[PDB]
Amino acid sequence: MANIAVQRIKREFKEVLKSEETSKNQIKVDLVDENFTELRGEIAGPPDTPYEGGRYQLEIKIPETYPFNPPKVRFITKIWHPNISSVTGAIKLDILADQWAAAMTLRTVLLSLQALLAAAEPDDPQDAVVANQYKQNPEMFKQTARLWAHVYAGAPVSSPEYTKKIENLCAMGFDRNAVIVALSSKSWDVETATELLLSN
Amino acid sequence: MQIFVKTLTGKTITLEVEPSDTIENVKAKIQDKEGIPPDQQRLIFAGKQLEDGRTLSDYNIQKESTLHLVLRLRGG
Repeated sequence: MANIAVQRIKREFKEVLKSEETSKNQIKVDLVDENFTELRGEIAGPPDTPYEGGRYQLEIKIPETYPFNPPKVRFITKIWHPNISSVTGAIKLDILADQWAAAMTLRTVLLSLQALLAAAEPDDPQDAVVANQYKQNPEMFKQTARLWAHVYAGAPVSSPEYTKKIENLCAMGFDRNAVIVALSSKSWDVETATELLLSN
Repeated sequence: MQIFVKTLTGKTITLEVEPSDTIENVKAKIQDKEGIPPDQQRLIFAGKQLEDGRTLSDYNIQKESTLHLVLRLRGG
């Protein structure tokens, strides 16, 4: 890579390593290749959110034009959030698009993603189905996000009323992961979730 | 020719335009008058949103017609 990009990523990688937030296990970044062009990120779910106790891994690709264009970031760990695709992990956030500034760093990108988890913007969604659930039934969204944090991100056990519906459909012979996606997507309507599973 | 643009706040924007002016041109004139960036501008006439590349005469917009300005993009 160009020297300006190598120096920036080197500096920013070490800043994260020595940061207060890494020492409190809030954020982390690790190398994948050798030329600093792909990194692996990790953030903790913010406290007092459904993601609390979960850890989320991030795919980070540094462009040849860095620092004048943002890193491409994607959620490896599946998450239930209006601004992150529950299928691909793609992120809708302005600093990763038009509001990137060259002064931004890996550290502030990681901290900004943690802030996004704590404060969704459902009117600028990446996942229309999740954003609709967030706005129409906040409590259902919260418990569903807690469930996904537990199942995919290592968070503590989620609510028992939702586990009951999961077991009912698993008792029908369906895969537990597909049952979770179907019930989450159908806002926990057992009948439409069953029909979706019966057509997979 | 003079047209009117109605806004959220009741304050009407008065513009001087030509029938051949494009919707993009109209949005540029609104930026000059009001400061609103064209990307945040949605123009409504005859119940439908007008697209930037077409002219006022294409939509049969004549003298003293009223357009509706809906303000939002901010699409992060």
